[PDB]
Amino acid sequence: TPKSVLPTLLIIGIIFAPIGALIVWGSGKVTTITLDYTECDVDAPTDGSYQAMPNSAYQYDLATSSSVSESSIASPTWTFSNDSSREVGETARCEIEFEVPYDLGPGLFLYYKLTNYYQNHRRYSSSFDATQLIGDSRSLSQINGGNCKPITSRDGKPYYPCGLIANSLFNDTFPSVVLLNPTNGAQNQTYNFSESGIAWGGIKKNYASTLTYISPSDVLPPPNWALKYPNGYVDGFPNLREDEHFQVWMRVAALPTFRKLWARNDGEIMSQGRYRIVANMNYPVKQFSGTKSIVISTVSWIGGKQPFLGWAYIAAAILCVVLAVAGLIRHLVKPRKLGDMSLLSWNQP
Amino acid sequence: PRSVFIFATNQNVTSKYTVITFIPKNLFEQFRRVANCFFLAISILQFFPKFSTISPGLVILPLIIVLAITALKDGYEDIKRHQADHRTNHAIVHVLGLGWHRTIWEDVKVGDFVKIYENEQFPADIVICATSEEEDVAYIETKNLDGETNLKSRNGVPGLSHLNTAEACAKAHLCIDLDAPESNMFRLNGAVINLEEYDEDEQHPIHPITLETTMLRGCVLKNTAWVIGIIVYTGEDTKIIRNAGATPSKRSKVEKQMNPQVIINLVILAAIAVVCAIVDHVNEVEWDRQQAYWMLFADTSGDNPNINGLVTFANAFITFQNIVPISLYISIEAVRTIQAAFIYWDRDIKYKKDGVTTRTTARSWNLSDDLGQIEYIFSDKTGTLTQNAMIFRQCSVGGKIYTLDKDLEAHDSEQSRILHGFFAVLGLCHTVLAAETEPGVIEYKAQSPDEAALVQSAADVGFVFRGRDHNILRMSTPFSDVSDEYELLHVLEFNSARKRMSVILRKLDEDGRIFLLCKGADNVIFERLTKDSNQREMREKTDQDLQYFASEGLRTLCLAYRILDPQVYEQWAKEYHNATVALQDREERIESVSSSIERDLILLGATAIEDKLQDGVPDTISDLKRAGIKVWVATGDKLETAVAIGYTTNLLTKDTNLIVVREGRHSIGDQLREALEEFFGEDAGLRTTLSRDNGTRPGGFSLVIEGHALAHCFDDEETEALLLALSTRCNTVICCRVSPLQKAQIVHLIKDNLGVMCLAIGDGANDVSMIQAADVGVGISGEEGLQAVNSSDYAIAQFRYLKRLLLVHGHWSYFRNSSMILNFFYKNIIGIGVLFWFMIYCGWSTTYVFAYVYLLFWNVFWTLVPVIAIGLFDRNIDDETLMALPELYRASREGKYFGLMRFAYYIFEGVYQSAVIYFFLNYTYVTTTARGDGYDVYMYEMSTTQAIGAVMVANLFSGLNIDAWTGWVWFAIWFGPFLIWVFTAVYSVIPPSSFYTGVYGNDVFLFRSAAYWFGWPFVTIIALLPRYLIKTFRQNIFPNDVDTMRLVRKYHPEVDLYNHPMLGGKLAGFGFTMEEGGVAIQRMQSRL
Ligand SMILES: *[C@@H]1O[C@H](CO)[C@@H](O[C@@H]2O[C@H](CO)[C@@H](O[C@@H]3O[C@H](CO[C@H]4O[C@H](CO)[C@@H](O[C@H]5O[C@H](CO)[C@@H](O)[C@H](O)[C@@H]5O)[C@H](O)[C@@H]4O)[C@@H](O)[C@H](O[C@H]4O[C@H](CO)[C@@H](O)[C@H](O)[C@@H]4O)[C@@H]3O)[C@H](O)[C@H]2NC(C)=O)[C@H](O)[C@H]1NC(C)=O
Ligand SMILES: C[C@H](C/C=C/C=C/CC/C=C/C=C\CCC(C)(C)C)[C@@H](O)[C@H](O)[C@H](O)[C@@H](O)[C@@H](O)[C@@H]1OC(=O)[C@H](O)[C@H]1O
Ligand SMILES: *[C@@H]1O[C@H](CO)[C@@H](O[C@@H]2O[C@H](CO)[C@@H](O)[C@H](O)[C@H]2NC(C)=O)[C@H](O)[C@H]1NC(C)=O
Ligand SMILES: *[C@@H]1O[C@H](CO)[C@@H](O[C@@H]2O[C@H](CO)[C@@H](O)[C@H](O)[C@H]2NC(C)=O)[C@H](O)[C@H]1NC(C)=O
Ligand SMILES: *[C@@H]1O[C@H](CO)[C@@H](O)[C@H](O)[C@H]1NC(C)=O
Ligand code: BEF
Ligand SMILES: [Mg+2]
Repeated sequence: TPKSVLPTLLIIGIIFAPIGALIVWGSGKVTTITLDYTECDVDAPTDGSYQAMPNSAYQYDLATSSSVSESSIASPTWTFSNDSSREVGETARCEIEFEVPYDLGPGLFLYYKLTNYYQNHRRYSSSFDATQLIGDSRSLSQINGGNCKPITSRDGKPYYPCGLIANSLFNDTFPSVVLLNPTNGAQNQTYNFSESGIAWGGIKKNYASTLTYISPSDVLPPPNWALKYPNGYVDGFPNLREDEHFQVWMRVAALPTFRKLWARNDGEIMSQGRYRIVANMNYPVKQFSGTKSIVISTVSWIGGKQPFLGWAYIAAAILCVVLAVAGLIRHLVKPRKLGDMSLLSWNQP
Repeated sequence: PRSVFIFATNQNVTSKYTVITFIPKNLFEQFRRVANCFFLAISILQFFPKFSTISPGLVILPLIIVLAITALKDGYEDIKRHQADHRTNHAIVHVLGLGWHRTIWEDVKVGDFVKIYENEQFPADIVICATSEEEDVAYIETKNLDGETNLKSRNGVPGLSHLNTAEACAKAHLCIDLDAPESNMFRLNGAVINLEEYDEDEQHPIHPITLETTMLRGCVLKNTAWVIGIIVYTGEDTKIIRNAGATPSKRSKVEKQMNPQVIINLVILAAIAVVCAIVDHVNEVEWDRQQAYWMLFADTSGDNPNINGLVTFANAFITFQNIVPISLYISIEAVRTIQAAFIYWDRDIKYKKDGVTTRTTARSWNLSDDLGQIEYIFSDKTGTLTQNAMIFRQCSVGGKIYTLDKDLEAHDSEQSRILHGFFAVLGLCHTVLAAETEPGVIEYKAQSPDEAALVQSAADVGFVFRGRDHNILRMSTPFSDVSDEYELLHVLEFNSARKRMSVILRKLDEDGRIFLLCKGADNVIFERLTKDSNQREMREKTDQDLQYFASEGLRTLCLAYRILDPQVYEQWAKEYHNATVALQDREERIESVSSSIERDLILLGATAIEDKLQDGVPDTISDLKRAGIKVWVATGDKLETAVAIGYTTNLLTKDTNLIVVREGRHSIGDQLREALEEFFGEDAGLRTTLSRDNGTRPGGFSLVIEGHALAHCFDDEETEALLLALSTRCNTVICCRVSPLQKAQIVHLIKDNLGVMCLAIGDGANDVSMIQAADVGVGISGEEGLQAVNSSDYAIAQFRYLKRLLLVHGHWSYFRNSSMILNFFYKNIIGIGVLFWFMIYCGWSTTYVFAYVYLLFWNVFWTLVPVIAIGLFDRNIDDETLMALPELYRASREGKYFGLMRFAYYIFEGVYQSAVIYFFLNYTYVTTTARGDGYDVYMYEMSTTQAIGAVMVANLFSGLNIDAWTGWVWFAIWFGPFLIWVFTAVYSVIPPSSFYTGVYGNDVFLFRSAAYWFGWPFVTIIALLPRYLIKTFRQNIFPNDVDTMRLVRKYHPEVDLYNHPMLGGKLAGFGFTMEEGGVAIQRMQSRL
């Protein structure tokens, strides 16, 4: 039997090693820039100047082919401005200037990372009404008794969209990413991140553009959407189908530390230089010891930068080779005859 | 008492359930499984609106299905029992109604008048009233212990006067004084009194009723003419039913061992729930102090913490309910039913004799795995190890053996004269009646099988017995029609230690020679001869011949001869007549008379009768003893017959020393203690139990104990402990003359003091009680009322069928059931473990990582067929090897296939594999997109990858755990994962308009992702590598007998199992039956 076991271990190792090497190579072909702007409210200058961000507020994950080092890149700088004369959703702005060490090929994606955000909690994970979202006819009793608890209705007017997931929509935007030192002339060049296509095309069908059974004045906006819809849905129902940030948010994340796509670019190259990114800080996460970050990453054949599977394959291959070598040594030392009869119970002293 | 005038209803009622009360008792016996209580609690909890997941009806549906399936199983079993009982309570018995009308065995209360004719059973206990032969005597048969035809004399004065039906109608002789119904089969009392009968004092005479007058229920098989009687002690007060017992609800040892495993799983689930509740409560209090987005609006009476901690407790019990799956018991029941069907359909345990076929039927559809753990077998002797057929085999005439007589009979040789005398003694010294219904046949109706066989052999090989048409006997020698006068009988009836029987006779010819013909045992007759020198030589030759007869195994009678002179004949006739009326010590007087007449005899030869056992019994017993099963004999027959059968069945080998314990002189406990001290004194472990003749050659010890000694042992406790020690320290124990209750007591003694599994096999009411008292009861179908068959769990027709049944079916069933249960627990632990390992990362909120469809169909679709295939078709070794090598039964008998250690190994394997799956795939999916399209990683991508990996791992683990392999194994193992893959492919394209489905687009997020395609195979390989290595190294380093034999058969098919130096070449008297007084005594009065 071990004659059919040792070659199995050798084959497993010899097949696993190339797969792990390929996964590691693909992960190393990816560049990730992380910018933690959670503490920009209090730790950033408010006079218009730029101060270097703390070493724990940013993390560069450079490609294996990069000729520069992590410490060689200049530290990003940030500034804060909280002015009440701007429109709602853009009063507080955090402008972060960061350097891209090398040209990042087409396929640049912009994410926001939330830490200590338990979307997988039982109360939150199921706090939505798919029947109401799809546009079907739901009565007050049905929505009250549905899975949308505890945000179901008030004063006889149901919430649309109801539930904890919709109420906690991430209302922090990153409107502009601008290059500060363009080589091709001009004072600055705006990197055109597009908010279209950030969600798969089938997520739209889960939601309806409008409701044909309740007038907009008979629907209450979610409690945390009050600052966005002060007097309610006075301009028609929100188009939950044509907006993709809502669809991205509604997809429950597996872990408390998760990244959700916010704008993308698929046909431009981020040239080497210094880029300024503006974040409209509107979603507080400091209350529950949470942090919000900005993640800019490319994509390889495996997706993001995660070489864990490749190293697991390599370790498995090494373990299998060691076990096969030990088994071969043991078999050569004391080879045993298969199907003997001297070790039976009756054929022993 | 009764005092019936011309009580207990009727019917055997062997049905466990009743139409009125079936649901309650069935539900109780189903809820004796603990897991059913847990399922009911979970369903009741889910009835509440807060904990509802799908619907109350669909939640209750699995439990209702389990209950309905088990109820239908039990109902089919009890319907078979009802049919078997109705075959008994709808026979034909003629009861008076001025004619004898047919009845149905039910319209028969105490009283009545029953005519039973010949060769049919009794409806209840009756009191003899009249019979057609003489003195109103009748005859009985076996099935109530013993193996000879008994006799019942008369009722005394009520005898006669009732020949026709009109006398029965016109007479109201009743008001019997019947005592209380007792289980003992040796005591009855009463008095007919009669309504119209007066003595000299104008009082109604008392007519005692004893056992010699009554005849019990279920055992007559009457061998005489019609008999009329009065039904008394009818119904459940009969001896047979009272000695029987209520039908038990037997359960396999595997279920009794499964209960602690279910309790352990429930404790683990409770610990998980407690940890989840505590951590969730602390986290929710913290997240409510600082208003998190997932804890908003937590101020109501049902959504605040504390209440949320209790809700998390309940949701933890609901989420991990598969740690004790409900599909486990349905699968177990179906597999056990199909195993019973396999037992039924086996053609090697199917009997076909005289045009009727008797398959082996499993009365209890469970207990199949119980057959594989048998350590003690308690077997009846008569009808189970014997065919109840006596065949004459060899005869010794002086010096010459026979196995030629016509050539020998030269009418001039002295050997011819001795042969003539021998056959005359054989054919004339007999209390046998000859019937002239058909000329030439000369039907012989004998009271003993030995006498019938001897007379038939004498007729077939010469001297034919004509009959007793008058007081003068006749004989048919093959020369002419001779006849000789019949003098006074001198039958000792094999009683009062008189192992002999003599018949004084006379010759009708002018010679008028008085000759005494005597037959008896070896020692008595040999010591009872006149040996000067020539009879000494004849005696030594006959002793050598009889030793030869006993060596092969035969029952031997020594014939004798004597010529009485007329003077001594008349003197002894006068002495016998005087001693006939002696009042005090009449037995002593007749013993002295017998000694006086038997003063000198001339030897004629000896016989040799074989008690034919069932075919294959010695080989079956040898194979069972090789397998390690200790076989005992519990029989109601006498000690001599039991020990002879034990010698002939290889139960008692020639190298065993017999410890015979019987009541007499020394006390039973003292006898056991002395036997232990004198035969097992050099035992270290004996002293732990000590804290309070005859034999052949050293090399082993066997115990023979009678019923009275067993009663004295069971009365107290010290004697019971001594008996247990001696019986466990002996090879085999033969229990002779035991009541049904004593058989049950022996079985209970072993099963309770030792705790070992027991099997009981027999074909009678005593066997009925013994069968009900054991773990597995086996009945033998022999057209003997079918009572043992009706009360058993398995019905076989031969002992060798028991041998195969155990060795192959029990071993296979135990192996399959153990593997199936362990794999079921393993796969459910895999699913629950993936859920739990996610619960580590979710804040312990009891949330399903998987989409609920993947957990809902975990046992219905993903993992069902590998478990069913293991439970039905898995074979550890082929049946030829198991039949050829009974020593392979050790693993099944010692319980090395099912236990807590194997359960723990499978549980921890599942825990480790689930940890590998979840953790590796989680750290794989800790990324931004997992594909080149940039779309985020949401929970259900990782969940579906983990679910597919878990299904693959579970199915391939079950596949690795199968010794046999064919196409069907591949079909099952890849039918599970095929179903999950196709379901993931199709379910993820259902548009949201048709159904929400929760996982729309996973066919794009998984089948186009490197994470999925490189995570599920890596997870599978890493999870299954330890099992593969462990199995290989266990089979190649620490191998069992079964594994080694499987390798030998696979690689060396040319090895002959039966005759191989290391495999097969190592292989690893007197008897006579008599009625013991009665009609023979009444024969003396008639011939006086
Ligand atoms: C971007 O998004 C973020 C979050 O997604 C937005 O921030 C949220 O904005 C909401 C709207 O302004 C805030 O809700 C309001 O909060 C005030 C005061 O807060 C306290 O109020 C109560 C104490 O006085 C009490 O309220 C309940 O809180 C929980 C549920 O909310 C319950 O469990 C609890 O038991 C209380 O019953 C809390 O202590 C709060 O801390 C309230 O007064 C407001 O109430 C008014 O509006 C509601 C609407 O439905 C109405 O019923 C009331 O009658 C009243 O008129 C309102 O709830 C929210 O606190 C805030 N969250 C955070 C974390 O900042 C942000 O505005 C948004 N920005 C943009 C630009 O879009
Ligand atoms: C219809 C099916 C089950 C069918 C039962 C009917 C069976 C007929 C005979 C029994 C067959 C089963 C296995 C044996 C296969 C052979 C008959 C041996 C070929 C489902 O309807 C069943 O109900 C599912 O098994 C689940 O619904 C349930 O078992 C689920 O398990 C769990 O863990 C959940 O708590 C419970 O929801
Ligand atoms: C930007 O400034 C506004 C007001 O200048 C802040 O809003 C106030 O936040 C405090 C928090 O302590 C509350 O007590 C007040 O009720 C809020 N409103 C007003 C009118 O003062 C806002 O939080 C600032 N944005 C930040 C810090 O990111
Ligand atoms: C983002 O889009 C803008 C507008 O389409 C681009 O700006 C143009 O860049 C070209 C290249 O030098 C100039 O000739 C045009 O005059 C610019 N137009 C305006 C309105 O400024 C910009 O280059 C794009 N960014 C990237 C990285 O391709
Ligand atoms: C880019 O340049 C234009 C014109 O020079 C200016 O109006 C705009 O504010 C700049 N954007 C920045 C510096 O982010
Ligand atoms: F042969 Be048993 F004693 F019925
Ligand atoms: Mg019997």
